[PDB]
Amino acid sequence: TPAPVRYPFGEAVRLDLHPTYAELRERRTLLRVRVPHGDDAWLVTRHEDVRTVLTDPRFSRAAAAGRDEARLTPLVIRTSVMGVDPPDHTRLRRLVATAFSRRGVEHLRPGITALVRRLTDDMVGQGPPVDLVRSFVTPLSGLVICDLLGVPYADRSRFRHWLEAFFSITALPADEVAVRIEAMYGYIAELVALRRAEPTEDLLGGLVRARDRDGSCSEEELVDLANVLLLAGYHTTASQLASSLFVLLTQPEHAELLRSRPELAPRAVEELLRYVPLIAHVTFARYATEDVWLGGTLVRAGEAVLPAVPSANRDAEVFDEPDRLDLTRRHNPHLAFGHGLHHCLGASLVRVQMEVALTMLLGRFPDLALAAPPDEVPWTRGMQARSPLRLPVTW
Ligand code: HEM
Ligand SMILES: CN[C@@H](Cc1ccccc1)C(=O)N[C@H](CO)Cc1c[nH]c2ccccc12
Repeated sequence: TPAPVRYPFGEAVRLDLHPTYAELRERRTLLRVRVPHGDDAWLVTRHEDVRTVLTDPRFSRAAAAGRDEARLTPLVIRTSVMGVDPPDHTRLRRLVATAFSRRGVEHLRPGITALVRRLTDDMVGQGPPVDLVRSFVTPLSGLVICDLLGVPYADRSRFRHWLEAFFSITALPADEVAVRIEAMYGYIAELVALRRAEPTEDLLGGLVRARDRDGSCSEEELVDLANVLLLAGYHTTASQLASSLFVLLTQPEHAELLRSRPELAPRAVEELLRYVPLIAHVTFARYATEDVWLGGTLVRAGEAVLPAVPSANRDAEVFDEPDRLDLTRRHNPHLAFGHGLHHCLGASLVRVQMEVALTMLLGRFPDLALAAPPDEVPWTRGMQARSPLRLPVTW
């Protein structure tokens, strides 16, 4: 194999993609790389190629649990349904699929709408400037994931310390990663226990009933599944909505487009998912289980592949002018939610939260503008997802 290049190519800066990704797409080759932790891997960068590795059966995600997973984090993270192949993946997803369907999530829109109203009610009285990350983006995603799952949002003062340890690359040392992670796995266990004595009318309550009277999941599958849903809803969604708000407030000709044309919103939400590079670098690695050829490379059974999803979302062979934001694109086959088997489970819930919050922010602050130069806005350094630390605005 070729000499392995360091990966990452550098810290992810704001929302800029490193130039090597585009050259790799043009080269039509995988790149053998050397990551901060785990085995070496092949970096995958073309929309066509990232689709193959995300979902082809010959590329396994279970096979990486019996390995020191190529990865960017110090510790291997438990990814629940995201770390298993079928039939374990089937068995487990079916337990949460109906709650996260488009029809299932449509019922949450009246209350998501009303929260966005109560949150925007408060910027009005508070007055500029407002930190949109603190006063809006985090209360919205944080209160909508906790109310669906059953986690007390009023418990955020203890478990949002622990959520950062799952997303750290260089922000925390590995000993502080290991300890916050077990703090979280013991807070989840607290909640599972409080519901065998006191059944709840929430997603966690229904998962505990599902392990107890059906045995449809082991107890660590139970606690992992619930650990991962609050991971994704409380922080991954806030990152994307905080970064989409950066893209509109710094390219303010697109905020003016969508504000004058709110019917664009479902298209505007999709393109903001294609165009924002939410994943700092790569998604979860897969290991070949037999020999697959792609990207001018015979990947042998047992080798890793790292899918660089943000790069696939700029593939000129799929997206006309992929580096220009076009909030009005009609067909958007982006991979910002994954592809095939592991396609993002809260897809519909991210969309609804994003349609509502963008429509009302733009509708209700028609001259909303950043209260700093775009480059004076601070960004998450060392983290697995990209996000602005604060987002001061005025109107
Ligand atoms: C803007 C916010 C989000 C983004 C960008 C996002 C992105 C993704 C992506 C790209 C994948 C596929 C990963 C891969 O194959 O490597 C994925 C899988 C998944 N996502 Fe998220 N997600 C978001 C919010 C959420 C929310 C709110 C939930 C649940 C409450 C969620 C739960 C999941 C689950 C459970 C999986 C694994 C599904 C399976 O393995 O069948 N995500 N997500
Ligand atoms: C290489 N995973 C990185 C990058 C990433 C990948 C996908 C989405 C967002 C960000 C990460 O931050 N992963 C975070 C932090 O561990 C956890 C996570 C994100 N999506 C998940 C789905 C199921 C279980 C866990 C997760």
